[PDB]
Amino acid sequence: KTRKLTNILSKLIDKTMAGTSKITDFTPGSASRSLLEAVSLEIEQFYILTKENIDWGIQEGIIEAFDFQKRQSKRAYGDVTIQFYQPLDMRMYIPAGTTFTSTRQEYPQQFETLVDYYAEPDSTEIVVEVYCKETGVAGNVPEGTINTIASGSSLIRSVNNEYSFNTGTKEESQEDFKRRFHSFVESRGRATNKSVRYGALQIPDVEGVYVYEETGHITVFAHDRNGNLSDTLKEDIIDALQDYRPSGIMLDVTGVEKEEVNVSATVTISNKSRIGDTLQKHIESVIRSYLNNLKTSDDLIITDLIQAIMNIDDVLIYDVSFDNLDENIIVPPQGIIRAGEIKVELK
Amino acid sequence: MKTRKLTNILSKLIDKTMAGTSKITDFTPGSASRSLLEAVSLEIEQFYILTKENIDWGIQEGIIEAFDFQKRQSKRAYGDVTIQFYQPLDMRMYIPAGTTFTSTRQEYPQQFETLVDYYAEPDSTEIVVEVYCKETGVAGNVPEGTINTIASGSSLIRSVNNEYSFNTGTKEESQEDFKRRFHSFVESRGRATNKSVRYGALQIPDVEGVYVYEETGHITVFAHDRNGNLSDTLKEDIIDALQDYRPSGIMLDVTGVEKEEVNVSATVTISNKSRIGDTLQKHIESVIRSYLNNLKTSDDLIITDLIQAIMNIDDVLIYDVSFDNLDENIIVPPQGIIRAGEIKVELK
Amino acid sequence: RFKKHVVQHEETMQAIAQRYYGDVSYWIDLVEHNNLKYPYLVETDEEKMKDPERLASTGDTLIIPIESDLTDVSAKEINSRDKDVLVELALGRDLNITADEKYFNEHGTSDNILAFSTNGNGDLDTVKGIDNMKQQLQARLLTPRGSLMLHPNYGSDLHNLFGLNIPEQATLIEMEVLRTLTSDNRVKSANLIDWKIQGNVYSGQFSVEIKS
Amino acid sequence: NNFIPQPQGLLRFLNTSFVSKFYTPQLQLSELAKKVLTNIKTDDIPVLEREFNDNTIIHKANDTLLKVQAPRMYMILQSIVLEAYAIVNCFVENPSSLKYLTEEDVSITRENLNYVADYLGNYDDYNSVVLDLRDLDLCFSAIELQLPLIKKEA
Amino acid sequence: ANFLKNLHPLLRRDRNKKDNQDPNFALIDALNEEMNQVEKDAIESKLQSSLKTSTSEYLDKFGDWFGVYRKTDEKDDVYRARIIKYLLLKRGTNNAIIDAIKDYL
Repeated sequence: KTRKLTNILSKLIDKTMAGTSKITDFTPGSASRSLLEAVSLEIEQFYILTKENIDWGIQEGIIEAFDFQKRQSKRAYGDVTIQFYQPLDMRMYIPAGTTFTSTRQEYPQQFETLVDYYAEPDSTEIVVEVYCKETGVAGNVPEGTINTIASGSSLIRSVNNEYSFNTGTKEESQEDFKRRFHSFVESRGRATNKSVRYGALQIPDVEGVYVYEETGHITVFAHDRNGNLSDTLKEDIIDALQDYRPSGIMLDVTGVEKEEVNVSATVTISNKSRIGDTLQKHIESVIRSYLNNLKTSDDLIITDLIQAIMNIDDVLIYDVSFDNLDENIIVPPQGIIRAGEIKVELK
Repeated sequence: MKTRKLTNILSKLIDKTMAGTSKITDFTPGSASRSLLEAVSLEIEQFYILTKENIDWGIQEGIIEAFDFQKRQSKRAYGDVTIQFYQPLDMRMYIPAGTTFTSTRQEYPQQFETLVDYYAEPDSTEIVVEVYCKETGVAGNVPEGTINTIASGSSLIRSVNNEYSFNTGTKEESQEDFKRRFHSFVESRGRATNKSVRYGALQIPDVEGVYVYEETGHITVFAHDRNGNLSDTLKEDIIDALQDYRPSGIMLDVTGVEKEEVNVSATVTISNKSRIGDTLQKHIESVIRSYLNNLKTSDDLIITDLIQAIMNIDDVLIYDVSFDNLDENIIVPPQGIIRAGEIKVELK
Repeated sequence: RFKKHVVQHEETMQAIAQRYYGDVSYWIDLVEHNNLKYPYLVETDEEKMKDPERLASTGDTLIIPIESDLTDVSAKEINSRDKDVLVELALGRDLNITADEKYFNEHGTSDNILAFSTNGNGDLDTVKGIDNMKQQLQARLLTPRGSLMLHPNYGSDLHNLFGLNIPEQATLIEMEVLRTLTSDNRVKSANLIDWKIQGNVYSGQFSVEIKS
Repeated sequence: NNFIPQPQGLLRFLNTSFVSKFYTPQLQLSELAKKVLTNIKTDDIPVLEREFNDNTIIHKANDTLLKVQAPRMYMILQSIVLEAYAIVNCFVENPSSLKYLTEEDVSITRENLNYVADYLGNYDDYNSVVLDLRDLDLCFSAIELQLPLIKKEA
Repeated sequence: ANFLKNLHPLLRRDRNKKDNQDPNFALIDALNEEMNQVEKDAIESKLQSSLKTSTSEYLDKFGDWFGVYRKTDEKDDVYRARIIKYLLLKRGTNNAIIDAIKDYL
C-alpha cells in the first residue's frame, strides 16, 4: 500500500547513511537533502497515481470489458463555423477563452474556446471546436442558435452551427452504473419461469402474463391486449419464446377465458331506518368491483366474499347470506372470475 | 365549504395568472414560480382540510355542550382476588380499604388497591375481595394468575391469585361509540320505552352490556360489566340513578346473569403450506377468545360475524375457514350470555 | 468559504498547498477539491484538450478552501463539480426586482417602487452573485427602519435625515449609510471616500469590503 | 428486523383508469425494496404481541374501503410504504444496506405519491390519509438531494 | 386579511400604465384573487357551521350525529324539520301513541 512522504524520505536518509560515509550534514538547505526530498515527492506522486488508477479500476474497470458505456460529466461541445464579408488579407488571431454568446434571448447558454486558432491568409471560412461552460444536459442547444461572438470585428459577418450539439453528457452514481449491468446479466437467464416471464414481457403488448407449469406440458396465457388475446400475437410470441423454452420440453400458448358468476345476496342491517336506494346501490357496486378484481386462477372462496362484504361497516351489517351460492366455486387455471349479474336484498 | 385538491388550486391559480400576458408560460419542475405556486396551493389545501376537521370537532363540541353529555374518560380496571391463609383463622381479622396488591411478574408491574374494607370471619379459610387498578387503560387487563403477592408483611397470608382476567380496563371512547351513545340518548327522551330503559340502565359508566326483557305485567333488566359478573353495589347504584326513567305504574327488577358455554371447532387452510405450526394456532385461539369474550348479553353468536372477526387477518395468509360443528346461528336467551368455553383449533 | 487562484507557468501542485497552508503534505486532499486527474497541473492547453473538464493548465483558475473545510468530505464533493457556481451559491440566489433601474432612482424613500421582471422565457427574473449583494444593499438602504411586517429594526432613517445641508447633517447621513451597509454580516466594513455638496443636492460614494 | 421487532398490523399490511394532469407513475420496485420485501415475507423477523398508536397512517388506510373501491391505488400506497419503510431501517441500523438505493428510485416515489394524491382528492373520505402523504412528499425530496452526498460521506 | 396591505413596501401594488404587459401585477392579482376566494369560502362557512343553515354534507353529518337518517330524495328544508321533531318526540302516553299515528299514516 501507498507510503507517505515521511517514510520514503526516512528510508532514503537511512540508506544514504548506511552506504555513504562522505555525507553527514542534513540541515534544511543541503543540496543532498533537497535532492532526496525531490526524489521522495515524485515517488509519492507516483504512489498517488497508482492509488487513483486502482480506485478507477475497482470502481468501473472490471465492468468496462462488458458492453456498457460510462459517463464522466463531459461538457457539451460541437463544431462551429464563422463567415466574413470578404476574404481576409492577414492572419487574424482568435484567442483561447473567447466567448460565443447565444443570439436567442431565451437561451442563457454560453460557450468558450479552449485553444487558439489562427485564420489563414485568404480563407473565407473556418470551422473551430467550442466547449460549453455548463455541464450536464442543460448545455444542449438546438441548431441555429449560436450566432454571436463577444470579440466581434468588422470583417466578421455572422456565425452558425450546422450540426446540433449531441455530446451533452450527465454522470450518474455507481449504483446506476451497476444496476443496468445486473439487469443485463439477469436477462441472460433462460429456461425458467421468471426468465420466460421477462422474455414475454420484453415484447410490447404483453402484460399480466400467467404461466402454468407441468411435467408434461407448459401452458402460457395472457390478457395483454384490452383483456383479450389475438391469434397474431400468439403466433408472434410462440416464435419469440423458442429461445426461452427448455430443450425437449413442449411449449403451448392458449387464450384466457372468463366465468361470469350470478349471485343474489341478502344483508340484514341492525338499524332498518338507514336503508335506502343509495345504500344498496353502493353495496352492489362494492360487490361487483370486488368480484371484478380477481387474480388469474383464483378460486372464489365464499369466506373471502363474506369478509369483504362485511368489512364495509361492522355496526351496519348484522347477518349476511347468499340465496344462489352454495359453496366456493373452483375455476381452472385459465379461468378468471367476472361479475355477470349481482343483486342485493336488504332485511 | 368543500375540499379543493392541490392540483385544482394550482391550475386555477396559473390560469388566472396567465391573463393579460404571455411571458410566464414555462412551468417545468425546475422553474421557481412553479415551486412557489405549488407551495401556496399545498398550504391552501392543508387549510381546507384542517378547516373541515375543525368544523367536525366544533360540531362534536357543540353536541357535548348542548346536552351536557360529556365523553367518558379513562375507566379504571378492577376485579376480584382470593386471599389464602396458612391455617383457618383465629380472630375476626380485618383488611383496610386502600391495601395494595402487586404482581411479582416483571412484565406487569402495575399495582392495585382496594376501596372498601372487609372483615374475615373467624375460622374462615379464604375470602374474595375487590381490587381497583391505579393505572387506567390497557395495562390493567392483566392475564390470569398475575397478582401473586400483596406487597406488605403478609404474615398470615400464603399466596394470592386471581382466577379470572381483567377486561374492564379500556381506553377512551372513540367518536363512533360516542355517536352511538348519543343517538340512544336522543331516542331515550321519552320514558316508558325499552329503548329508553336501555339508556336508563346504560348511563352508569361501568356498565357495558345491558338487555331488558318485558312481559305482560313486569319489567326485568339484565346487565353486566365487561368481565360478566353483576355486583350488589352496581345494582344499588342502578336503582338509585334510574328513578328518573323507571315506568311509573309497572314494577322493575335488576338481576339475572348466566354464562352460556359453547365449544368452537374450526378448520383453517393456510395458503402457505409452510409455517403451519401450533404457534400461529395459539395466536388464532387467543384472537377467537378475545372476540367471543367481548360479546354482551344483547349480542348473539353469529357464524358470519365470527368469520369476519377471524378473517381480519390478511386474506393472503388464511385462504379458507370452515366450521366442523357450527352450522346454524345460535339464539341466546335474554338472561344468558354466550362466551368462549374450551376452544380447539387445528389445521386439518 | 474559499480563495481564488490561477495556474502560473510551470508551477507544480505541491507549490500551491505549501505557500497557502504551510505544509506541502496537504496537496493530496487539495487536488480532490479541483477534481483533477493525475496530470493535476499541466503547462500546455493542447494537452488540456485531451479531456478538458478534468484538468487545469497555465492561466486556469483554481479553488483554495479554508483549512477548516479542507478535510470536510462534503466541501470536497461540492467543490469538485460546482466549479464556477461556487461564488453564486456562496453569495446565494434570489428573485430580481430591479426591473426599472432607471426609475427606482427617481423616487427613493417612497413606496411601490420595485417590481418583478422577466428574463429568459416564461420565468421570473433572478439575480445571483455580486449583483444580488448590490441589489440587497440597495433595497436595505431604500427602506424605512420599521416597515417590514416581521423582523423590524431593518432599514434606515434616510427618510428622516433631510436637513439644512450644513456639514453635521452630512456626517450624520454618512454614519447612517455606513451603519446600514455594515448591518449585513457578509460585508466586512464600509468607509466613505467622498462627500460632496451641490446646493440642495448631496453626493458621495462609499467603498465596501465584500468577503472573497 | 435485526435489532427490534415491528407491529403486527404493519407486517400484515406490508406483506400484501384515472389520469392526472401533472403526473404518471411507473411501478418500479427499488433495489432495496426488492430484498427487504423478501425478508418481510419470510418469518425471519421479530414481531410484537400487541399493537398501539392507532393514529398512524396504516390504520387510516385500513379503515377506509380503499382496498375494494380502488385496489390499484391501494397497491401503490403499499409500494410507497415499502420504500419509505426500508429507508428508515438503514440509518438506524444495518448501514451495510447502503449503496443499494439511488436518487432515481427515490424520485419516482414522489411521482407515485402525487399520482395517488390527486386520486385521493376525488373522494373526501380519505382526507386523513391525504393530509399525511403530503407531509412526506416534501420529506423525500430532501433525501434525494442528500443521498448522493451522504453516500460518499459514509 | 389583505394581501395588498400587510406586505413589503417596495413591491408595486397596482399595474404599470406605461406599457401593455405587467407580469408583476398579474402575479399579485392572481394571488390576491386566490386568497380572497379563500376568505370568501371561510366566511361562507358560517352557515355550514350551524344546524339551522347547514346543507349538503354537513346536514348529513348533523343527522348522523343526532341519529336521524336522511330519507331517499329528501330535501334539506324538510329534513331539518324532521330532525327537530324527532329530537322532541312525544311518546309514552296513550294519547301521544295515538297522535303518533300521523307519522304512520
